[PDB]
Amino acid sequence: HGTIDYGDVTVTGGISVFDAKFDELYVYDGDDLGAVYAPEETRFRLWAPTASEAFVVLYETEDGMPVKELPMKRDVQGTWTLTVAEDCGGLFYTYRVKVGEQWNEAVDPYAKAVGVNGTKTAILDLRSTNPEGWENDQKPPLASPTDAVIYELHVRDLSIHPQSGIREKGKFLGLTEEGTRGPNGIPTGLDHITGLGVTHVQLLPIYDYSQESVDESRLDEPHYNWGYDPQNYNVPEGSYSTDPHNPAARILELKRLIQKLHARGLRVIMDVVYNHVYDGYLIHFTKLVPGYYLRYKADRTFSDGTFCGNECASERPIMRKYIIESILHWVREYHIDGFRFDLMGMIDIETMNEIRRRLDEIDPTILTIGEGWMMETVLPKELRANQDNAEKLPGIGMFNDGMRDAVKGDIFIFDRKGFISGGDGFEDGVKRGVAGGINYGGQLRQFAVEPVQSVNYVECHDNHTLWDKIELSTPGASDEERRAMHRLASAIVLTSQGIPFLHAGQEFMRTKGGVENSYKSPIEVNWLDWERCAAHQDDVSYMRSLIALRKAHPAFRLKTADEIRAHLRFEAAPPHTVAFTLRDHAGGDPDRHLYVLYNANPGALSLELPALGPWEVRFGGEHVLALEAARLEVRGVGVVVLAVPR
Ligand SMILES: OC[C@H]1O[C@H](O[C@H]2[C@H](O)[C@@H](O)[C@@H](O[C@H]3[C@H](O)[C@@H](O)[C@@H](O[C@H]4[C@H](O)[C@@H](O)[C@@H](O[C@H]5[C@H](O)[C@@H](O)[C@@H](O)O[C@@H]5CO)O[C@@H]4CO)O[C@@H]3CO)O[C@@H]2CO)[C@H](O)[C@@H](O)[C@@H]1O
Ligand SMILES: OC[C@H]1O[C@H](O[C@H]2[C@H](O)[C@@H](O)[C@@H](O[C@H]3[C@H](O)[C@@H](O)[C@@H](O)O[C@@H]3CO)O[C@@H]2CO)[C@H](O)[C@@H](O)[C@@H]1O
Ligand SMILES: OC[C@H]1O[C@H](O[C@H]2[C@H](O)[C@@H](O)[C@@H](O[C@H]3[C@H](O)[C@@H](O)[C@@H](O)O[C@@H]3CO)O[C@@H]2CO)[C@H](O)[C@@H](O)[C@@H]1O
Ligand SMILES: [Ca+2]
Ligand SMILES: [Ca+2]
Ligand SMILES: [Cl-]
Ligand SMILES: [Cl-]
Ligand SMILES: [Cl-]
Ligand SMILES: [Cl-]
Ligand SMILES: [Cl-]
Ligand SMILES: [Cl-]
Ligand SMILES: [Cl-]
Ligand SMILES: [Cl-]
Repeated sequence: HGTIDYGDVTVTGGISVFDAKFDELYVYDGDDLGAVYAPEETRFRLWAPTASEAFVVLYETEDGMPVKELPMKRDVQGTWTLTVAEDCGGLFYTYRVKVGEQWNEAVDPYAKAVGVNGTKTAILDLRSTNPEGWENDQKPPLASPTDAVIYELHVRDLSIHPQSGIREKGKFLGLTEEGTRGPNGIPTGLDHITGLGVTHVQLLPIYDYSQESVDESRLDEPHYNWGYDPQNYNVPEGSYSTDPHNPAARILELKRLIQKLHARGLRVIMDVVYNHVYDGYLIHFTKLVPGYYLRYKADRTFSDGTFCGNECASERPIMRKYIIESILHWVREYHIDGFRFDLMGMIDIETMNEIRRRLDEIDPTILTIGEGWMMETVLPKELRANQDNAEKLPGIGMFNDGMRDAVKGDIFIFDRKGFISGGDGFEDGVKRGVAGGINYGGQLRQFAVEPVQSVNYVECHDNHTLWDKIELSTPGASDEERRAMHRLASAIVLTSQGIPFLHAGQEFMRTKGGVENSYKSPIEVNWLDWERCAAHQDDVSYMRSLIALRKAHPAFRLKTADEIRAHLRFEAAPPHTVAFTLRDHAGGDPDRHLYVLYNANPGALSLELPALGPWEVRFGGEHVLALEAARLEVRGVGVVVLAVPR
């Protein structure tokens, strides 16, 4: 790691990078940070207020020697500028700065293209990376965040299994391949995903993550990482391209993926990690403006509330500007439809609200959700964009961990049961999630003001899969009993108010063999196992039918808390069950009333129904012995949905 020199403070009039006054002096507001390319000329602008000198170093190859070093001119508000009056396309560059007594060299933080492993900025005309027809790219319609069904997927997981039937395994283009087949001829890849009826694919880190995680020059050797180690925020990851050495390839191929998903009726959500960088000492931010872009404690050490070594200082204006302009780059250049903010509680509220505001000016249907966990940091508590402050973050969804733990049990105490597995006293936790996490009434309240702020899930890339958690918490159960519990958990997600979220492979009871944190586990742990999918085609169809049920019934997708409080009623139900009605054509539902039973009791039950008319079975008939319209006879763990028709 070596030495960080925070600068000769005579350069900044005696004002240290750590002084609050620093943020009055050097707040550059221009829209031209980075390289602005033209065949006529390329203009460079670097923000580096503490540097006493700045150079652009030009390279001809991603690994070669400098062919030219050009001094930059000190400009306004801590920036440096340089105009090169030639066609610079095909060249590579870095910045070299003198900060204090030492010289540092770094990629452009505003890099839009890079060489292999992201060690040099690539000069490229981005118009030459657009797919044929990109100008006519249109998004599938979306009337409400509550109409989304999110499918969380890793680009490598999707296709790397040897029987995936996909040619470009591990690559962006692997998800553009249509008509791919797996074991016994089952659909795989894109056709499998569109066939489920999900609406959004949420992609694990597709920005450029560090060479320490996946070495893009050694892709012929085994490799795997989720990618939560950011290196270049504004350029795609090289290992998901067919040629990481061609700066244009990863850009064109990601746009091809997005174009194809849109044409097949899918939207794309990008997992973004603005809360930390791969290495606080080696990142370009620290080489160019040490002390500014990352958060420091009072003793001038890194704040490490991410447990990754560092936090980004989103609350400082130039970093706030950086994050916002990065998001807008992904929206405008790549047509991205949403963002999932990793450790959103490490980002400040003003930054999150300005992001939401800027996106609403472009397209309010663009999704913003995040991990709103309550986590310590030097960022003051009232500024953290987390669940405790959700009242201050309108329109931003947060993962509902209360609902998650109530349904499947404590994710950190592996053997602890929850609602689905026969634990005691989880019914109110499930009810709170059914109501969308809102202040429904009495003890049924969580953090959400509106149901658009609550993302419901029982599986994601983190922690055990739902199947693996059920296994660890039900040692006395058979796999057939656990499969019923698994199906019930998925049903709860898809019939609760709010935004439903599925982990890729949940539809076929994805297992990681009990691995809790698979971020760098081999592909054998992390792949979408298309053999298991072929053995679980009935479970896949069950998930497809659940998703179809939610789409057929807008009563499950109410947009406002007032509607939920006026139409959702919890009914009398015994322990280890939850029952509710959605009354009076809620949300424009075609049926007059719905009744939903979550039955975690494996035995036989006779239940009293509210006398609202001639109930009929709509879902889960396999659990129903009799319906008297009022009394319901059920047996076995699972969901039952009844309706009173119009
Ligand atoms: O269409 C009217 C239908 O609507 C509702 O059914 C829903 C189910 O309650 C729900 O479970 C889901 O059904 C899935 C099923 O869970 C999944 O396993 C798979 O089903 C397989 C069966 O495993 C298999 O035994 C066989 O099913 C037979 C069934 O035994 C027989 O009684 C009769 O109904 O014919 C069926 C086949 O046509 O094959 C199926 C298909 O592989 O896939 C199912 C569909 O995704 O979703 C249903 C709605 O789609 C009502 O609850 C039910 O009463 C009504 O009959
Ligand atoms: O690289 C240093 C860092 O690596 C490891 O941290 C990884 C976590 O173990 C891994 O689970 C993942 O954590 C992220 C979650 O997946 C994400 O959804 C959210 O909760 O934020 C987490 C951080 O962004 O990725 C990280 C980073 O690769 C290792 O465990 C750390 O101790 C180590 O400092
Ligand atoms: O040391 C880094 C850490 O990274 C990962 O931990 C993540 C959890 O796996 C993930 O569930 C989430 O934890 C939050 C809970 O879900 C929530 O209910 C509440 O308890 O807040 C938690 C965060 O404080 O996020 C963490 C942190 O990224 C990885 O899985 C760990 O193994 C690893 O230790
Ligand atoms: Ca990379
Ligand atoms: Ca909104
Ligand atoms: Cl759908
Ligand atoms: Cl690869
Ligand atoms: Cl907090
Ligand atoms: Cl328990
Ligand atoms: Cl809560
Ligand atoms: Cl058990
Ligand atoms: Cl019976
Ligand atoms: Cl009616």
